[PDB]
Amino acid sequence: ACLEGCFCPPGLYMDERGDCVPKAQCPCYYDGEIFQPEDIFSDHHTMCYCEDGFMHCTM
Amino acid sequence: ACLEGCFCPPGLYMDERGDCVPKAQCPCYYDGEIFQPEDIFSDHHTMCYCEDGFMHCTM
Amino acid sequence: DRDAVCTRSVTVRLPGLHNSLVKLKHGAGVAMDGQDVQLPLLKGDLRIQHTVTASVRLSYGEDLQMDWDGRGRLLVKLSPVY
Amino acid sequence: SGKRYPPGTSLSRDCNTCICRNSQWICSNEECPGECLVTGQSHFKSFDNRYFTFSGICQYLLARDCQDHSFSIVIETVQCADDRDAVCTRSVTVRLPGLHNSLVKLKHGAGVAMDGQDVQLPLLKGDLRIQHTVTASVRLSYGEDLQMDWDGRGRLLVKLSPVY
Repeated sequence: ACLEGCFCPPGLYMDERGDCVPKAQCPCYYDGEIFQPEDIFSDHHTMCYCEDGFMHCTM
Repeated sequence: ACLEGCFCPPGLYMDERGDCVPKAQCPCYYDGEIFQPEDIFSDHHTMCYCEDGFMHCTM
Repeated sequence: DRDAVCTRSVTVRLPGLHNSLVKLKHGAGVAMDGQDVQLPLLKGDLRIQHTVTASVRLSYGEDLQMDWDGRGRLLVKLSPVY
Repeated sequence: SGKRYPPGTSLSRDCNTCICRNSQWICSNEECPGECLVTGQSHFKSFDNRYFTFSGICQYLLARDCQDHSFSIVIETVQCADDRDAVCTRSVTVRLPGLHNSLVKLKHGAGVAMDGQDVQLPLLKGDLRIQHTVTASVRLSYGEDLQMDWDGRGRLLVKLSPVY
């Protein structure tokens, strides 16, 4: 719905530590795993990184 | 041990929200339950409150 | 006062999954089977996540909701199947 | 180490103590806990204070109780940069046959997942305690004869008491 509470402006997204942050350093939660904003990351066979809050995997 | 990291001065104790606070509003975790700093609280038979971070129960 | 009786906690019981036992704690805390648990809690049916980051919300399937029993404002949502 | 000490003194290593008597340090030989370390990209340390590197990408067996089966640890390794010589840890899986034959997973955040379930810290079950250390690093503690360390960005450590 259109709920009521404490938000912060749309340029800012909520971080775990009570602050909210722009999406630049907004970590990724791939598999739940809290990847830092720049994490290059891959098996032999997959290839994955965290860009901006989204986790870009490939194969 | 004598560990290394981010602390805050001894007058301040760590709160869940990334800030650390004096012990006045430092909640209680009785049974795990996160009681606000002033919570009067009791069955018929027990009698319990949260003072300053400690939960004072009686009977 | 003797005329002041508020909620501490509520216990929920799902025979459909493990015959488990969920406990909603006077914080925003939850405890499943004695174990404290991070939010979100995607198990198969029931989802338990914060709402405003100051209030818990259980969601069993689609026919059930809950609300924060921290300071005792418990609510439910029962769909007309019941 | 190139410096003098009077006789009778008792300097102490981390493992035990040694005392100067007639220009000869006397020493105990009593055991003391070892540490297998993972860090960097692929730099390993043995219990017996070996160093090496093995940039393999698979679910390798880090450690295990091998005469009985009190536990077993399994690293999972991944390439970790554009370079082929950059293989860092993603996650580690721990397995406790002593409790439920459960399966703990340490996640590249500070996150943990037991049996697929994400879990708040602390996690007092009967034996194993899992809580943050600096609020930026997880620490498992099974009983008294076992520790762990954060496998978030891949700096896994252990503490095995001399019972093993």
